[PDB]
Amino acid sequence: DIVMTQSPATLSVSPGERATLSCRASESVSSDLAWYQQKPGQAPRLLIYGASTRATGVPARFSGSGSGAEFTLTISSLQSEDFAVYYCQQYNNWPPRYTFGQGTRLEIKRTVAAPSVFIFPPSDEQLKSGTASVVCLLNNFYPREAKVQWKVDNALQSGNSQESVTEQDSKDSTYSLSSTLTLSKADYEKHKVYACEVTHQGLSSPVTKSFNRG
Amino acid sequence: EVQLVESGAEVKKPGSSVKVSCKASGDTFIRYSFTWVRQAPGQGLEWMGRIITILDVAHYAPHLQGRVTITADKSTSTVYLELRNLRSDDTAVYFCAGVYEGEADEGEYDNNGFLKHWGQGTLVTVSSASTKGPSVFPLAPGGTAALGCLVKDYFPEPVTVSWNSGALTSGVHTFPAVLQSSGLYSLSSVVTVPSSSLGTQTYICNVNHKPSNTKVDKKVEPK
Amino acid sequence: LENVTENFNMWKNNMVEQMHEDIISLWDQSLKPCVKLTPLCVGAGSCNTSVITQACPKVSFEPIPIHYCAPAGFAILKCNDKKFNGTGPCTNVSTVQCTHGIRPVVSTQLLLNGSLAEEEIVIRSENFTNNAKTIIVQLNESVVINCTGAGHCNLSKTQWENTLEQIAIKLKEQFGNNKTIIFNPSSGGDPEIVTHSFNCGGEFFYCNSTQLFTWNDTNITLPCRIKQIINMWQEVGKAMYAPPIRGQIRCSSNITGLLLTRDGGTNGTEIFRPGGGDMRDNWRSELYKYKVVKI
Amino acid sequence: KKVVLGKKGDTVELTCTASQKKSIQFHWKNSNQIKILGNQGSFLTKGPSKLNDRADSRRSLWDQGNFPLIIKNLKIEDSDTYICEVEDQKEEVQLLVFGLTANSDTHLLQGQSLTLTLESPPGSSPSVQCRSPRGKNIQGGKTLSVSQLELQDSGTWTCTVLQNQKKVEFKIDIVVLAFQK
Ligand SMILES: *[C@@H]1O[C@H](CO)[C@@H](O[C@@H]2O[C@H](CO)[C@@H](O[C@@H]3O[C@H](CO[C@H]4O[C@H](CO[C@H]5O[C@H](CO)[C@@H](O)[C@H](O)[C@@H]5O)[C@@H](O)[C@H](O[C@H]5O[C@H](CO)[C@@H](O)[C@H](O)[C@@H]5O)[C@@H]4O)[C@@H](O)[C@H](O[C@H]4O[C@H](CO)[C@@H](O)[C@H](O)[C@@H]4O[C@H]4O[C@H](CO)[C@@H](O)[C@H](O)[C@@H]4O[C@H]4O[C@H](CO)[C@@H](O)[C@H](O)[C@@H]4O)[C@@H]3O)[C@H](O)[C@H]2NC(C)=O)[C@H](O)[C@H]1NC(C)=O
Ligand SMILES: *[C@@H]1O[C@H](CO)[C@@H](O[C@@H]2O[C@H](CO)[C@@H](O[C@@H]3O[C@H](CO)[C@@H](O)[C@H](O)[C@@H]3O)[C@H](O)[C@H]2NC(C)=O)[C@H](O)[C@H]1NC(C)=O
Ligand SMILES: *[C@@H]1O[C@H](CO)[C@@H](O[C@@H]2O[C@H](CO)[C@@H](O[C@@H]3O[C@H](CO)[C@@H](O)[C@H](O)[C@@H]3O)[C@H](O)[C@H]2NC(C)=O)[C@H](O)[C@H]1NC(C)=O
Ligand SMILES: *[C@@H]1O[C@H](CO)[C@@H](O[C@@H]2O[C@H](CO)[C@@H](O[C@@H]3O[C@H](CO)[C@@H](O)[C@H](O)[C@@H]3O)[C@H](O)[C@H]2NC(C)=O)[C@H](O)[C@H]1NC(C)=O
Ligand SMILES: *[C@@H]1O[C@H](CO)[C@@H](O[C@@H]2O[C@H](CO)[C@@H](O)[C@H](O)[C@H]2NC(C)=O)[C@H](O)[C@H]1NC(C)=O
Ligand SMILES: *[C@@H]1O[C@H](CO)[C@@H](O[C@@H]2O[C@H](CO)[C@@H](O)[C@H](O)[C@H]2NC(C)=O)[C@H](O)[C@H]1NC(C)=O
Ligand SMILES: *[C@@H]1O[C@H](CO)[C@@H](O[C@@H]2O[C@H](CO)[C@@H](O)[C@H](O)[C@H]2NC(C)=O)[C@H](O)[C@H]1NC(C)=O
Ligand SMILES: *[C@@H]1O[C@H](CO)[C@@H](O[C@@H]2O[C@H](CO)[C@@H](O)[C@H](O)[C@H]2NC(C)=O)[C@H](O)[C@H]1NC(C)=O
Ligand SMILES: *[C@@H]1O[C@H](CO)[C@@H](O)[C@H](O)[C@H]1NC(C)=O
Repeated sequence: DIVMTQSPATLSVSPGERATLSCRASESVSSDLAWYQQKPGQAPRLLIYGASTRATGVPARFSGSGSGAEFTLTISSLQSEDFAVYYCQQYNNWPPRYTFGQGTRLEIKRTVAAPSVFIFPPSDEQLKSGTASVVCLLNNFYPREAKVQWKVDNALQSGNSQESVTEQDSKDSTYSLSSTLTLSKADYEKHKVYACEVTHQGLSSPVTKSFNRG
Repeated sequence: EVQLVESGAEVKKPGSSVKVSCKASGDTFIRYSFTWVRQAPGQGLEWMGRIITILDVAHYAPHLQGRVTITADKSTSTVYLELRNLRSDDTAVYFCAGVYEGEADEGEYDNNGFLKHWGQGTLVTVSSASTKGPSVFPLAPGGTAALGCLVKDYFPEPVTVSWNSGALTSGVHTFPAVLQSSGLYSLSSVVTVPSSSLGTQTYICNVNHKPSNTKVDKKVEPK
Repeated sequence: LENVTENFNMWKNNMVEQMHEDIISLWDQSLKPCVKLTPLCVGAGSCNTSVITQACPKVSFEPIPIHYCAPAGFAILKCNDKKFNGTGPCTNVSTVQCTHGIRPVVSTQLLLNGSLAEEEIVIRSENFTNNAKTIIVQLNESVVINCTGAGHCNLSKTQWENTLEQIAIKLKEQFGNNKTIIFNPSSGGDPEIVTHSFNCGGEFFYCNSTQLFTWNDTNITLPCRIKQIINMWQEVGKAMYAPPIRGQIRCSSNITGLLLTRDGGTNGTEIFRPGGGDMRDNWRSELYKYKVVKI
Repeated sequence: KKVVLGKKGDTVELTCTASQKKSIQFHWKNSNQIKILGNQGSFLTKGPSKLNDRADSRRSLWDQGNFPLIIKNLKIEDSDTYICEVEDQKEEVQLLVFGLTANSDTHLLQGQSLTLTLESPPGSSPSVQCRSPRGKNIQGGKTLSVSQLELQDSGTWTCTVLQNQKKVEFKIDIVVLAFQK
């Protein structure tokens, strides 16, 4: 029952700098440790094994260190392809029971960018089906952390909305967030004004994009 | 060189059983040990179990014990993973992996627990929902205006969205699909074009879903 | 103490079997295989192979001298007669309370950390005219062999040549002078009995015996490999152990004798090959002079 | 006198059984007292027989007190009298390797002659009886020939060879074609 916990959860480091990841265990795993790299839509890639040794095909910038319940994955210089989700593994105990870390997400760090907030009302074709979905779009913002609150007739909405975030852009290194609010046609025509409130670091004050039904 | 090619995606109802295969080639089959690692969407990696090829012995995770069986066919060089009593929480991407243990026929076994090589992955979705096509709805459109399409009520994954049949690339953001409480996936695709381009240049989103075998091209207008 | 003429039989003995079970139990309690593979059959041709997986901790393994004694109601007899062939009557007989020091060395084709014969090299076989019977050789001079990590073993070439020569002489004494002694490697079989196998530092070493066992009437380096997949000498089956520990693994052992097999037959030539694989003979080597009677 | 009749190229097994069920010392040798194969402890041992590479045993049965001698890729010269020595008891068994080969190819024409040749070890006088798919029965000591072939004779021929009251069945596929246009 060895638990592998990685710290921090998300680490934002500017390109060209040094990255440091930590992996702790519930009990001493000795010399057995494995660091993996994984990209979205792709299979994990072996980086380090035994923590003292670098795997074949892995750039020399990746360096593992530590022992027992403590481990550190150090990257000297972050490249464009170096940003990914990293994992740690304990193969130590026998009969084998293996566990993985919760992962450490590496993020490209840039200047703070204000989001472009647009709001899309449900189409007439969708209302013809008897359903309504309002879309809140936050475009090109850093960091990834942002707050989106749906307000219908000044009343706060919760549980009826879902959010999704795209991966960090490869050019300007920004993010994009989409918040869909789904309500029935009967409840949609029961209200007048629909508003989307956005709280972000790049904004001095919360920006609210609203529209009137009909 | 190492080559690992897994089985295609599988869709099963809760209570049923799923069996996936992993083809290994490029080296001796008995000299490698094969581990299966499943990853839930949005979650981290999870160790299912590891099989020793030469001794034909497989070990499993404590929580998966007895409902899962890992086998190896040396003649066809294929590692099989069988899971029974499927649940909605068992939905995940199953990765077939392996590592070189040295020469097993000569008695040298490093008993390595890490994983050097991996497969492409196999999506296994367990739900009571039925495969259906998505319903695409238009998003009507400051120096730059944003417009897009809404992909809703489809199953199972994935869905590929393009703009102008590949002519429109820059400025296109396709959001990762979210799972609705109804059991159907939904996603949005957006693009930011100059506001002066509205009314002249036509924008048509192309949504393709392979499992339900449907292709929907929806035109976006300012109105 | 007392002096009487008593018949000794080394080839049938209870001490051999009991010591066999004791050492089997010793290896059972001490060395734990990571995976054990044993045959299971109901006698209906088809045999299901049972697999038992347990913890395999690496422990320091060294043989220690073990004296054997008879409890109340029993006594052990000892033959002090020089050059005793192992069977038949014995003139000088001493009753011992405890047997001498015997190291439980498990090995094939060679006897390590044993006891040398005093006045000369002595060979013993249950039936010498039987080619299926293993021949136990006991040297009057020990040959030191240094085995190191990563398998190799360096030993004296001249001492080994002279040893093989004297052994050949004794074989000429037993099988007749007209015969020509020629040594050859194993005829083949399981890798344990084909090469020279043994346990050093808790690791299983297999060394090539060809250089040693190839000889004719007219600083040897043996290549060695550590196998983590072996055939259990305790019972029929296979077992897989843990990877060899890091660092220097070295054992210097004294060779007190060998186990040889003779080819069947004509004409005028006798071929001798390395034997072993039965540890009962390995215990029988040190137990040949002992027997158990009841008072 | 225990006699075993094998087939050329096939695999034969000679059974050896002790009085009790245990893993013990046993040695299989030939009639020349040359070592065929056997066991030392829990390990398998082979002798310098010409049968070396082609002979093996079943270790899983050693715990059952059964120590069989299994030989694959049987050859004519492999015929001999083998002895199994276990627990001071010698169990002797005679092995006879036979074969059946057609002098002509399986492809034949109606009316053509079909000649069969039996390969047998020296000192044995086996009796061969062959039967076509037609159901006809023909007998011969060594060579068996059919002068006129029938279209209905195309199929699997079954030829039983009897030696020392034992008999071994053979199956040889013969293809009979015809001449038209
Ligand atoms: C047949 O019988 C013979 C004779 O018994 C058997 O031969 C023996 O085999 C065993 C293994 O089965 C070997 O055990 C190792 O011993 C060495 C040390 O040996 C040196 O010291 C010996 C002891 O002498 C003492 O006590 C007696 C009694 O009181 C006394 O009379 C004597 O005066 C002395 O005080 C010497 O006998 C020996 O000399 C001999 O051997 C030489 C080389 O062959 C030879 O040249 C000489 O002529 C002489 O014959 C020698 O000087 C231990 O070091 C070693 O322990 C290491 O390895 C084991 C695993 O095997 C491991 O568990 C231990 O942890 C340890 O590993 C540490 O040290 C390593 C050193 O390199 C290092 O690499 C490791 O990384 C590790 O170090 C780490 O951990 C430590 C501890 O935490 C830490 O401090 C470090 O910083 C680091 O973190 C073995 O126990 C015998 O050597 C060997 N004896 C002989 C006579 O050769 C033979 O096995 C039998 N045959 C069969 C078939 O079994
Ligand atoms: C090793 O030494 C022992 C003891 O001398 C030998 O055992 C003896 O073997 C001989 C035959 O070789 C036996 O002699 C027999 O005597 C009986 C009369 O009792 C006689 O009828 C027979 O014709 C035969 O001559 C003798 O009994 C036996 N000793 C005992 C009492 O056990 C042994 O042969 C020697 N080993 C070898 C390989 O020479
Ligand atoms: C045949 O058996 C007799 C009877 O045991 C053996 O005689 C014994 O031999 C031992 C060793 O030679 C003697 O031990 C000695 O003890 C003295 C002290 O009295 C000690 O100073 C010496 O260092 C040695 O340890 C023992 O006295 C003697 N016992 C008797 C009752 O005679 C004899 O050795 C055997 N024959 C052969 C060929 O060895
Ligand atoms: C020690 O080993 C020798 C050699 O194996 C044994 O000699 C053999 O003894 C057997 C009988 O036990 C002899 O078998 C005989 O074959 C003849 C036919 O030639 C048959 O008429 C007899 O009924 C008997 O079965 C065999 O010839 C003989 N081998 C040789 C080469 O002489 C001896 O039995 C063993 N001694 C002990 C104590 O068992
Ligand atoms: C072990 O036996 C051998 C063989 O007899 C002995 O070798 C002889 O040793 C003597 C001197 O003690 C020499 O004169 C002979 O030439 C040697 N014989 C041969 C042909 O090698 C040896 O002495 C015995 N070992 C001991 C220590 O006594
Ligand atoms: C182990 O074996 C090696 C290889 O035979 C030995 O290396 C030789 O050592 C001798 C001196 O003992 C030198 O004269 C040779 O030049 C060496 N041979 C080679 C090719 O390097 C080594 O000595 C042995 N180790 C021990 C401790 O005996
Ligand atoms: C053990 O050593 C012997 C002697 O070196 C090896 O036998 C030789 O094998 C090679 C092929 O590898 C042949 O070309 C030689 O003809 C053999 N020599 C003799 C004298 O027969 C044997 O291969 C070695 N065994 C292992 C497992 O390495
Ligand atoms: C190799 O064998 C010799 C001879 O048996 C051993 O020498 C004895 O060593 C012990 C201590 O271990 C001494 O008490 C004895 O006096 C020695 N005997 C004689 C007559 O010299 C030697 O110990 C063995 N070597 C190893 C490494 O076990
Ligand atoms: C084995 O090596 C040790 C250590 O050098 C040495 O004391 C001993 O004499 C060697 N044995 C032989 C026979 O070379």
